[PDB]
Amino acid sequence: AMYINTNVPSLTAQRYLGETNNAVSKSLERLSSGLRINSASDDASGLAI
Amino acid sequence: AMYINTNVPSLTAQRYLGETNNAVSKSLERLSSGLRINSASDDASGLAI
Amino acid sequence: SEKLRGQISGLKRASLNAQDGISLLQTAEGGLQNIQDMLQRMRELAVQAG
Amino acid sequence: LTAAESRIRDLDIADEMAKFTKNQILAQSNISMLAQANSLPQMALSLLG
Amino acid sequence: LTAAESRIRDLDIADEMAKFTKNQILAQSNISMLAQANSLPQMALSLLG
Amino acid sequence: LTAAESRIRDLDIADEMAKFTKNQILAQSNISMLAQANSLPQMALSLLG
Repeated sequence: AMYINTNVPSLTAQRYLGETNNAVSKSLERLSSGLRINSASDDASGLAI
Repeated sequence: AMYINTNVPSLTAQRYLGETNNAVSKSLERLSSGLRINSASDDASGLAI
Repeated sequence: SEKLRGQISGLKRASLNAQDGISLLQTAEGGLQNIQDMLQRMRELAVQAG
Repeated sequence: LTAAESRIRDLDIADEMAKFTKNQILAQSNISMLAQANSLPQMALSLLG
Repeated sequence: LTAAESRIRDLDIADEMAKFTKNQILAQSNISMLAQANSLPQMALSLLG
Repeated sequence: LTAAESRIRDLDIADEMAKFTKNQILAQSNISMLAQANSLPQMALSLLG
């Protein structure tokens, strides 16, 4: 059954592209910094040590 | 025999088109996701492993 | 003719009800998947300590 | 939810187009039979006397 | 174990591509045949009338 | 603050493209149906008499 106004695969692909791009940005940040931890959220216990 | 409002071949074509569209949608979802199983219904035994 | 018409109408209504049913289970499995994703991170940070 | 909701928006274009064509075909037969029926009565009677 | 787990990740992309291509080819044939099936019989009958 | 502020500049280009294609493809159907609607009325009554 064909429809119109029903482009769901576009939505799913957009979502997955979102996760891919966010992961790419995070890895870019990490390698450019050259530090494991960065920020304060990646690990909760390494900061104090 | 020629009738009016007996378009059975139209119904057959519509059915086959429906299954074809469903197959296309599932294949597109799978290859965009890059995963075999996805969801919870493709395989019932691989999820726990 | 009347009996066949009634059966056709009933079959169409059941066909609609089927998809009406399937949508709800799709929503439920999405929610369960999110919960399952959270639980494993909990277990990982659990094995962290000790 | 946006997938579920957009299942009561429009039918397949195929069956609607089929119904459109079928009614279009049948209306012309209706009109032609109306014309012939209108021409029928008095023409076949005025020669009685 | 990471080698073992990455055996249910996704199919070798070639076969999924082949499935996509075949289904995409078959859908258009379905659509064309549906169009001709809609076209033929009612026009033939209207010609008869 | 430059990260926070430019979260309110523009959407992803993907959904804008999707809506554009959707509306552009629906406009042609509107035009065709309007043409047929204008075609039907007087041609169907001219042969009444």
